Amino acid sequence: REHVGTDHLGNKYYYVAEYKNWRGQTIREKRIVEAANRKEVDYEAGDIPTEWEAWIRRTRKTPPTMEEILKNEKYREEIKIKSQDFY
Amino acid sequence: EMVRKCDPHIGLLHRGTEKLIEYKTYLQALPYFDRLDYVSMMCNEQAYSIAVEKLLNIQPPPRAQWIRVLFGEITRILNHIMAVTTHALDIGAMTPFFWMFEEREKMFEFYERVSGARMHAAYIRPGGVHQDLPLGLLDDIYEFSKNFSLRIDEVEEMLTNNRIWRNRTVDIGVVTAEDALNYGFSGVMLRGSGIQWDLRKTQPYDVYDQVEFDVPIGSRGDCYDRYLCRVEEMRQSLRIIEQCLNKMPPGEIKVDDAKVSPPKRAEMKTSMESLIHHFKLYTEGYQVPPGATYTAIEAPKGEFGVYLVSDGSSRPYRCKIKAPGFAHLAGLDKMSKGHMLADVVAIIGTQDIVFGEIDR
Amino acid sequence: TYKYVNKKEQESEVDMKSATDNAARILMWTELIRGLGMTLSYLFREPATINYPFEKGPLSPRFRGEHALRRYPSGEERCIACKLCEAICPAQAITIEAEPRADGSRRTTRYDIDMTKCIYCGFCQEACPVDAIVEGPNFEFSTETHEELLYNKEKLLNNGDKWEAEIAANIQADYLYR
Amino acid sequence: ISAFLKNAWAKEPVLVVSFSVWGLAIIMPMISPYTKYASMINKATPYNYPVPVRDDGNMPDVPSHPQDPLGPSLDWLKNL
Amino acid sequence: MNLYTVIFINILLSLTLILVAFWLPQMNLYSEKANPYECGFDPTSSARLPFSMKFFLVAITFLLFDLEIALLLPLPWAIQTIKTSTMMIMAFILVTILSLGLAYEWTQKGLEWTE
Amino acid sequence: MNNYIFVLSSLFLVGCLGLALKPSPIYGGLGLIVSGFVGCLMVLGFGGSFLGLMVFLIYLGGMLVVFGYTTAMATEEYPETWGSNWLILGFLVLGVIMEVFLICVLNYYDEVGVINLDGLGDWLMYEVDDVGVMLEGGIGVAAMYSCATWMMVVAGWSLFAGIFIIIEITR
Amino acid sequence: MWFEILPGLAIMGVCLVIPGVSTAYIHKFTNGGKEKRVARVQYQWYLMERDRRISGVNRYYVSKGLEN
Amino acid sequence: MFFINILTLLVPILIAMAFLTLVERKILGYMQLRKGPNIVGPYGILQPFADAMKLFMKEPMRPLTTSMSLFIIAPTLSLTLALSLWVPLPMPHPLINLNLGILFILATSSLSVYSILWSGWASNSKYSLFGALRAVAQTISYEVTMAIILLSVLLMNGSYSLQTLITTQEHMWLLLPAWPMAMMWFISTLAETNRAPFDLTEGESELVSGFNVEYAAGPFALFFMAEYTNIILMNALTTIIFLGPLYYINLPELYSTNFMMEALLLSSTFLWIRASYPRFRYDQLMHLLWKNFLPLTLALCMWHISLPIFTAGVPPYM
Amino acid sequence: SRAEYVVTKLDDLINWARRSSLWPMTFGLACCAVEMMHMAAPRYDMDRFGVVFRASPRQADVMIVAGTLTNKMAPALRKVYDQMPEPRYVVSMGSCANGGGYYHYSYSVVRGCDRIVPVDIYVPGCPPTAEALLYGILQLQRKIKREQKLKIWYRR
Ligand SMILES: CCCCCCCCCCCCCCCCCC(=O)OC[C@H](COP(=O)(O)OCCN)OC(=O)CCCCCCCCCCCCCCCCC
Ligand code: SF4
Ligand code: SF4
Ligand code: SF4
Repeated sequence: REHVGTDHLGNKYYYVAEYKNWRGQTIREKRIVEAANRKEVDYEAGDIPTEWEAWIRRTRKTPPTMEEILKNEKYREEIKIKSQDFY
Repeated sequence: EMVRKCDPHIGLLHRGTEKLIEYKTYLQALPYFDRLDYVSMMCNEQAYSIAVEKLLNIQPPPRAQWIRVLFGEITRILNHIMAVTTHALDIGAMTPFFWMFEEREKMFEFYERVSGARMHAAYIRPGGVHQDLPLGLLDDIYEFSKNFSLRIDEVEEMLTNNRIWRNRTVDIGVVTAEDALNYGFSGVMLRGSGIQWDLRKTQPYDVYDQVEFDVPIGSRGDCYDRYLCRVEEMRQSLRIIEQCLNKMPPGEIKVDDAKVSPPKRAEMKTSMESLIHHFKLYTEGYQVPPGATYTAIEAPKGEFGVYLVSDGSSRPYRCKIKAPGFAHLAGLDKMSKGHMLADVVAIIGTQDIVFGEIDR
Repeated sequence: TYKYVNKKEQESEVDMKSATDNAARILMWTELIRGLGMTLSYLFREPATINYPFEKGPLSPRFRGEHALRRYPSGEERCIACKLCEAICPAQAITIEAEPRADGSRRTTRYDIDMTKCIYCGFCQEACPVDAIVEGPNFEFSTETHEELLYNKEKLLNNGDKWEAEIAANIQADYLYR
Repeated sequence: ISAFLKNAWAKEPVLVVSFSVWGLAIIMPMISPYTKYASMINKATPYNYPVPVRDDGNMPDVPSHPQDPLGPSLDWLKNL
Repeated sequence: MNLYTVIFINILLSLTLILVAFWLPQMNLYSEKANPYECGFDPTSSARLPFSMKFFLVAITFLLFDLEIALLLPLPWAIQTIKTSTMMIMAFILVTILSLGLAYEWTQKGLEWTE
Repeated sequence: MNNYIFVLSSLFLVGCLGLALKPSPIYGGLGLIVSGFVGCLMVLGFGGSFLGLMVFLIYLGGMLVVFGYTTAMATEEYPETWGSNWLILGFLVLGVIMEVFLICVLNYYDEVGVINLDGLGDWLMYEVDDVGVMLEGGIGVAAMYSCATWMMVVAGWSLFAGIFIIIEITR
Repeated sequence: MWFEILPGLAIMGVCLVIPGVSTAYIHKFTNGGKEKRVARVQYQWYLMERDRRISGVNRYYVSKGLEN
Repeated sequence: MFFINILTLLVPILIAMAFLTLVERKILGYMQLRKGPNIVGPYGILQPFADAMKLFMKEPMRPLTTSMSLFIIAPTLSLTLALSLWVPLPMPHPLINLNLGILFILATSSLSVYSILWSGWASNSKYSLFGALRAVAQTISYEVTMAIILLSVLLMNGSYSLQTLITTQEHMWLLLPAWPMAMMWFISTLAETNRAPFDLTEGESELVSGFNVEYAAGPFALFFMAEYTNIILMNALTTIIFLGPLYYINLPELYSTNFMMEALLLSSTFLWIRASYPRFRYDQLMHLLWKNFLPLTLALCMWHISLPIFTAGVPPYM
Repeated sequence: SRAEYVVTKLDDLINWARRSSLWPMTFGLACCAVEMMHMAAPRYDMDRFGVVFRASPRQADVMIVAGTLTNKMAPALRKVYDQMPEPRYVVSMGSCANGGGYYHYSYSVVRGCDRIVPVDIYVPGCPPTAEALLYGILQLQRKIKREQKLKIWYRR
């Protein structure tokens, strides 16, 4: 196992490559999350950063940098403003 | 439990596909063909593409043809896995379903990576394929194919020599060759009773004339024979996948005739002719010469045919899809004679049917 | 070329050893034991299931998901009411009504997609001349009432704003292939 | 007609084994040397009180005590 | 007393479970919910029409074989007999008769099913 | 525990009356299975184990076949239960009350001759070999294999010829 | 892996061992340290009845030795 | 105290069945390359109770065409017999020492068929009738050979009492003298429990559900509970008859533990087979039995009548 | 604390049972049934969440309308819904079922299953990804998690 990030929300991500255990069964590689809640029923869309989901689903090759997410927090918040001016 | 008479009552999935298509442009009608035989989507759309190209007098590029055959054979693996595994589940044996649906999931991954949709892809279009293969897809397909043999061998170890499977399938739903031809059966239904026939060989299309493979042929014309043919056909399709992987040629993916194929987006944002062509193609769509044609392909279920009628306008005049299951399931009453309800449950599987194509 | 799957072979292949082999196979359920062994072999393998909600399956840059309306980086809305997406949509889900704004530009007073009539084909993002309408990577948007699936312009623009970074990354990854 | 039996052993083994074990069941009791001992053991198993017999003086063989040497002995069972 | 007690407790447990099941859940009863089931389309006839049995001959043969099992069951006590020759001979005769009857019904295509 | 065997016998009479009123064969078979169970209990109370267990086993099989045949051949659109027809229901209740009245009448008229509701249960089991070993009905029924061999011969021939007879009848 | 089958199987095993142990211990406790006597035959029932009548407490398990 | 013994024999058995459901689902999952239940509690240990609750709290149904009497009786009878059959078993000391324990088991199990039969008739539906008549065929198959199998092993046991089997197998398993009988017994138990491959009385594919098509909620729960109690009971019967455990008069708990191990292994084997094999066609089931098991079973019955006589090994009565 | 507290906990237990064990009926009408099968497949494994398929509507809870709802089919779907025992829920998957979908303007297709039955969760797509259907199932579990039936009775 490895740690990769602990976002603002609280979720903790891990990366786990391929290893073969006692008899060498060959456990397959994984990209996992550990959420703010450990109950599946209580999982709602948007509980995960949109950027982080990408690396979880392999669309994004390498893990995000928290600053990269921080920028996304900027643009998203104030993009709704600049469109109010430009009618 | 003797079945005296079988009276199928179809049409419970009829949606007026053929009438709807008359109000949609040819490209607008392409997605309808994904919805027909929903376990052989790419083969269906390949049939439609071949028909429309025949009418237009246009020829898809070599790389497009090779990709189309590659994904047609992958789709055949999908359909044959579905048929064999759901037949096994219907009989009673259940583990092969999960074992091979894992592989089906991997194959849907390939589908999505090349098209963006797991199924109902709408990838193969008249004039070639929508987009070129993403980098690495061929390597991943090779990795899948190099191991699919173990999975198929394990399923065969499960069912082929099983005494229970042999008792529940062998000598069930015997169909003679002459009756097969007369009733109009096609594909594996013919090749199980022993008629030597396969459109990929007798009436080649695409690059099928340049790929080498064997056509499994039955002997006793029963459910066991047909199941064996389906398994061996999956093996032959793996062979063809290897050939295509080694024979993929370089070039473009859609006919470089912007009056039938949409222009590249980058060019569309620079060249006036490309912009006009993009506009008219995605609005009015290309115009097909007045004519009528019938094209058939060896879809994983059988001979999938479309009888397209064009009146010189951007919209088709009449599109009649020959589902290979429509002729098959009609012969259910003939096949299930002197057999009990369990044997009927089994015979339904061998016909290898999806009511999407049956009802259209 | 053909190959018989189940051709009957020889009827005269008769020996005491062979008859004993056949009788042993019949009486001792040899093939059945072999199948049991195969199933046991499977038992001890790694399960292939993914802990779904906290581990999601692979998705490519070309994934066709929830339609979204992008914005120009300044803040301007990219869509210029060309209506090609409406003209091409196979299922006739998009309905657009546009007017000339004060400046004189094209802008859509209403842009509505009926997501219960949409077939997620992607022909809209295919034919959008300014890359305005894009089908985002999102796939989780099941609603509790039918009226929430009738997306409107505000909902689409909010989706675009929310998924801008990933939509942008996928577009950069894919545009060469397009 | 060895071919008939041998083809039977190849195609319908169950009937062959059934008939063979049936024949063995019929035969073995005659062949076996221990068959005699079954009835002797069953008689030995003493399930009723051995009613004594009045001693009239004309009964040499019948014993007067269980531990006397006379009468039936079960050593043949003791080391059967 | 003990067998009665245990079986009565079993009966009471089953009945209590049935009563809980029938008196706890909320009940909404209407005709469509209460009508028979046939795979989505209403029934075309009653379920009490004659339902021909294709194994009637083997049903009656099962009666006869059950009675012959009846004749066989005393063997564990019988084997304790002192007339072992007679016991074994009679048991062999009975089993042979059973086998020959089965063989006749087999060769007369009796164990097969009518069509 | 004194009225145990009498209660079992009365329940047997009730079951047999239900059978006599000839309801639909399905419910007749149900009542017959109940009667067989009651008879098994009666035999066990009298101390015979094998015989009672034996009727139970044999008749579970027999009434299974009876079920098969009745549902294949002896069926109406509206099978009639005991309560389906007031005629049958009234004669069922009448049988119960009349049998009770007869029991009371015999009790009063002669308290010892036939029914003795006084001292009921006193005269069940008469003698027992307290120190005996083999007394169970299994040994007696095993006598067939040693002494009453003619009996088993006739029974076995009955079954053997029965096979041929049913084959030809059903032909 | 396959280790996760074992939990429920452990609950199985405990619930299937409890009956035999429980009945054995109850028999010993309620018959005074000796496992319940079995009356397969009228002779054994007679012996048990004699023991009950000789106990003086009307319990067959209460035993009397040479001291009596 | 007998009531405490009743509780200690019933509550653990009901719990064992409850968790047998979960064990089946998880073993099938891990054998099909999936994880099976694993959310409802740690490793899915609460799933059986969750499902039991849901079933007992879902509406119970009384279809208008049903014979309410038998419709309510048959499930109750099924559960009653399922629980009752556990009574005579020696593990090692039985709750109720019946001299004719095996005959008791045979009669009660044979009565269990009437639950299926009456339920299928009372449902007054076509699929229910199909299921009832298929149950008729299954019984006609298994019983005739079951009885002879038990007789053949009893000729060496010496008596019909189950407790005698422990002393008989004090030195070896009955399996070694009679593995041929044991395999037919195993397949016959498979058939009797209506379990796969012989899962015809509820063939979810052919018939949506057999006898239990119109049964929902608690009644259906009772049928399922009886089924999975009978599975454990038959595997226990096999463990006792053949596969004899170890008896050391000083250490009964050793017998108890060995019995639990062997019964658990065989019950798991049932699920193993379920996942491995397809289903029979009930005609083929009947032919299998009558035309393969029955001849060999009869021949072995004669063989085992002979063997005591010509080996001078007749067992002791008592 | 109060009868309200005990009733709330009882309701929580009720809903925990119902949501942890919900058995979809084997209903599938078109392509979308294939994605339902994949959701059943090993990779996602519905059983892991306690979800298991049952054939008889009498023994089901949730009806997953997967595929187009043709006019000919509508009566059968309505009757199987009615024959399901209460409490019962309806999950609509795919455009075919949420609305008319691709075939919305056709003469045979009923424009949405919600017209024939009361729907609980609408899962969009064409076909909705197996992952999407799994998310819809979790949403239905949340819906059950908030029920307050016993509380509403006690306050009633
Ligand atoms: C020394 C002198 C005296 C010696 C006496 C001894 C003589 C030797 C006797 C040897 C014979 C042993 C008994 C064998 C019984 C087997 C019956 C049989 O022949 O097989 C029947 C069937 C085979 O299939 P089928 O082709 O239909 O048979 C007819 C062919 N014409 O086979 C089947 O029924 C299989 C279908 C059911 C499958 C059920 C799944 C079982 C899975 C394997 C179980 C493994 C564990 C078994 C052990 C259990 C232990 C308790
Ligand atoms: S994805 Fe296709 S069906 Fe959906 S809105 Fe876009 S063009 Fe229309
Ligand atoms: S195609 Fe693009 S620019 Fe044209 S109307 Fe649609 S979203 Fe706007
Ligand atoms: S919603 Fe789309 S994928 Fe699903 S059945 Fe309909 S056309 Fe096929």
